[PDB]
Amino acid sequence: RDLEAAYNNLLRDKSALEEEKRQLEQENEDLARRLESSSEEVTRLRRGQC
Amino acid sequence: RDLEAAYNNLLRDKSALEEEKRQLEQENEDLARRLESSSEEVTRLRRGQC
Repeated sequence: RDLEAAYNNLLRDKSALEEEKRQLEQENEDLARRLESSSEEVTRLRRGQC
Repeated sequence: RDLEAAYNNLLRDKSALEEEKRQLEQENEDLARRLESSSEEVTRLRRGQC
């Protein structure tokens, strides 16, 4: 199936990478939100304590 | 080029996805590091260390 097959094997790889990308985006946005929340806690504490 | 063009478009997509995944992995590690630093600063502040 040479060229047909090679195309279908690339479709499968692309789907695999797209899923990995989706996982990393979801995890990075969670980390980014938690960082900003931690940063806001730092400045809030410092405003009241330092 | 129907099949030939579709194949080459996928070659391009795969190459772009691999680079986006590496970028995302880099930013994942950077976010985790910054989040860990922030969390330690919150801990210091909560025990009175400005």
